[PDB]
Amino acid sequence: VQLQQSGAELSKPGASVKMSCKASGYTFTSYWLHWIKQRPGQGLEWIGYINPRNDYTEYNQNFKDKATLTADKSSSTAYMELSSLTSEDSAVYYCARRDITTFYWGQGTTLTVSSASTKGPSVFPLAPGTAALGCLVKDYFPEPVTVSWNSGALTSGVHTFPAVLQSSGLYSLSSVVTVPSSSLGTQTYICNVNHKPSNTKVDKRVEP
Amino acid sequence: IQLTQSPSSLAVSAGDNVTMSCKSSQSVLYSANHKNYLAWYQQKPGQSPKLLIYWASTRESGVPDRFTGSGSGTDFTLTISRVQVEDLAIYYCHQYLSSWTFGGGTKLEIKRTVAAPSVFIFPPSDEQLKSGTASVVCLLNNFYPREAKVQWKVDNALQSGNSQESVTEQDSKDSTYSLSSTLTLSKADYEKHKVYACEVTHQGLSSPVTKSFNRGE
Ligand SMILES: *[C@@H]1O[C@H](CO[C@@H]2O[C@@H](C)[C@@H](O)[C@@H](O)[C@@H]2O)[C@@H](O[C@@H]2O[C@H](CO)[C@@H](O)[C@H](O)[C@H]2NC(C)=O)[C@H](O)[C@H]1NC(C)=O
Repeated sequence: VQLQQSGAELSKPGASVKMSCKASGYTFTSYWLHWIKQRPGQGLEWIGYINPRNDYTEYNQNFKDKATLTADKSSSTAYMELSSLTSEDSAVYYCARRDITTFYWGQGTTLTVSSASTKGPSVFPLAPGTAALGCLVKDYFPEPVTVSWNSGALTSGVHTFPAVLQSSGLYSLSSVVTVPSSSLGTQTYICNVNHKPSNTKVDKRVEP
Repeated sequence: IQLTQSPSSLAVSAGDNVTMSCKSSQSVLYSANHKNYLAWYQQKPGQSPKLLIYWASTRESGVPDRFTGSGSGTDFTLTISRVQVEDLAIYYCHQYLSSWTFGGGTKLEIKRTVAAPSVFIFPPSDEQLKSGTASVVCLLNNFYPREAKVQWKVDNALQSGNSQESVTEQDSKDSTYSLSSTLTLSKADYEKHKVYACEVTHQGLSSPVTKSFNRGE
């Protein structure tokens, strides 16, 4: 059994978006298909379900005007459309269903609603017995970025902080690591930054 | 059917016992098979929710025995015996009698002894300065508990409103936090002043710790 959800979604306010949930490994019409919203300060919230056998839908009252659930028997795929989007709709969304000895959840689809447009980060060095160094990963949209150090050869003492949303509507974060001061002249330190939405890749040497 | 979880958050040391409550506004006990349609999920930071228990008390495959679910009808309990550092997560209950409901979750934090932060200050880079904006960064490393304050000073003038902070999740091994504070100045303002300082307080510090630099030195 597998529930495969569609990729990350980006939307301007007031528009609508439609995400999918492809079911495999069982008879699609035999189980109701539920949708769940995960928003940072709102826990988990049930949106509603569709009975794929008959297309009957039932909604959480809080989503009766926001979500529209549909299903395609021939392709074993359920859909959720979210309309009149605002930043309050930014969240991770899941499809799920129950079984006799478990529950099956999709991997989730992330939705960001913003007036911002996709933009790669600028990467700036944070220059250094213990020394701290890092990289400032500034002014990107949407989330996420990934940061590694020395192509993964350096992991201990690394802290890559959660992004903050700036007043510009762009994100910024820093990644830091602590190393022996005595190592600065014998070991190179490089932050590897990747922002896949913009295909941005930056590998910056950080030196005192 | 409404679900109420308590407490909303708690901090418990490794090795100790944890009990958390989930109460439903209606019975989720199905008379035909005498099963409670209630489950427990564990959601670790950055991960999707993972099923721990179903039928109120049946462990999902792979779940260790230190997780125990109990209760019937409307009153349910999740117990974690001898909590381990890996058990840091938000725990949600879930009723599925027909439609679904989720509780508000109980955030389990790992309690440990107090640790004061180590502090580091970073000037803005020459490259960024070519762009009209200056970001000054201060790092607070490996501290507990989570609460701390960074006070920025520019030529001994207290700054307000032009900083943003971000805190890591608890370290998987030592349960400490780290924090970054970023001070945002125009390049014009940055080049008009000399002494840049971040003054740090934390409940483990007897007196504030200040790190500073002089622009261009
Ligand atoms: C933490 O709890 C353990 C386990 O006891 C519980 O007992 C049941 C009533 C139920 O609540 C289960 O979820 C638990 O298993 C305590 O360990 C027991 O300690 C007593 C006295 O030393 C001993 O006779 C038992 O055999 C122990 N049981 C196990 C499983 O080891 C433990 O003392 C508790 N610790 C604290 C600090 O409260």
